[PDB]
Amino acid sequence: QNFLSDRRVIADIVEIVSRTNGPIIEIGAGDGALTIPLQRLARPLTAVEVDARRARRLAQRTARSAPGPASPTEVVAADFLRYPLPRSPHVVVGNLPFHLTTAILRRLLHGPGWTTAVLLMQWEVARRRAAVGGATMMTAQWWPWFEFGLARKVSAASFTPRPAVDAGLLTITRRSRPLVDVADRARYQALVHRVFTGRGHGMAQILQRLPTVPRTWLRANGIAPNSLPRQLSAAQWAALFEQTR
Repeated sequence: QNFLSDRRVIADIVEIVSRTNGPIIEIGAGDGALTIPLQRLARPLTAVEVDARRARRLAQRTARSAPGPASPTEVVAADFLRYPLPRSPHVVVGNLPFHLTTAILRRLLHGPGWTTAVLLMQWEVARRRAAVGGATMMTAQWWPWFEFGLARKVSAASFTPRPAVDAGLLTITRRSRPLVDVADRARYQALVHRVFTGRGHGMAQILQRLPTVPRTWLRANGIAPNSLPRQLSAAQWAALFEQTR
């Protein structure tokens, strides 16, 4: 949709991806703005492009710049939302269509194997996922399993055609030691939803009006009674879940 035309952003993404290890899967491969540079990292690479005609053209481009038939990126003409991710370690890299960002993020967050994701998306979504100015409900809902980092802002002028809003480069890393067991994910995410939408002014007031916490719990866990849900850390949410489960 909005193809990346700024080579400096390509350099920045390749720099981040170069510090990771293992196979790479790229979403929204387009004409190969990131695929060709990632292929030069000499690691196994799969490039996913939903437009079959464009994917056929990309397969010719990757093959031409590859060492040769004996040594080789796999180009897949598929919708990433239907693409089965391997259960083995890999890194995901993508330039996401802005209207599909939340759906692709949910697909990845529920998916297996990937240890790092490097994703280009809307600046406002990337800021919220990385908890800039505080966490949002969706960020806190996934924090026991993943960490999020805002690598850089990317102007709408870095794409052709230009999108209506600016973009952000977001990194996501799968925690090797989850803070909450994956089997308790639904119950954990429901608790987070309940606190972010509960009535009351400050954590002390919100936790009193919920159907689940000792009077001494907040301050014992380093939480100011007037604090907002967006100010809690991942460890504090995991401790609240352990307390109310």
